[PDB]
Amino acid sequence: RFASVYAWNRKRISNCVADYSVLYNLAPFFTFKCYGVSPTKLNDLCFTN
Amino acid sequence: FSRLDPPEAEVQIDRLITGRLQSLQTYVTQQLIRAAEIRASANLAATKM
Amino acid sequence: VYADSFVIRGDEVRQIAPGQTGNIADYNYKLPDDFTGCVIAWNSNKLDS
Repeated sequence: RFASVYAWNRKRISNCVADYSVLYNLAPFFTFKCYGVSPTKLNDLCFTN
Repeated sequence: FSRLDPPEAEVQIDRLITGRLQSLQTYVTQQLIRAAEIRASANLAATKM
Repeated sequence: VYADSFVIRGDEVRQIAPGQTGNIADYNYKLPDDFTGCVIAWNSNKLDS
């Protein structure tokens, strides 16, 4: 289940190791627009929160 | 370069290269005018000596 | 003019573009980042299936 538009959810993910290839492999995910970082570099950074 | 893909990354660094060149162009030009101002004093100093 | 013809599955048909990652690009057929040409892909489920 996903929430409604007028009351959108917010989940905080922390203290783990981030792998993004699972995203690309499973399902097309047709739109993957990113506004501050190129997707191919997402594996070579570290995130605050 | 770490966060951006190769093509856009240049777009951004173009702003910095032209931005920083404009900083050096201003610096050199200010020096040229100051150098001529010192020379007119040096020639006056040579004249008095 | 050089023409390269082949057949892929329709799921990763958009991985032909240079700079992408995946099995088909990294292991079968990869294009240079400075590619200067065109790509035409169509569906042929009426023949190969």
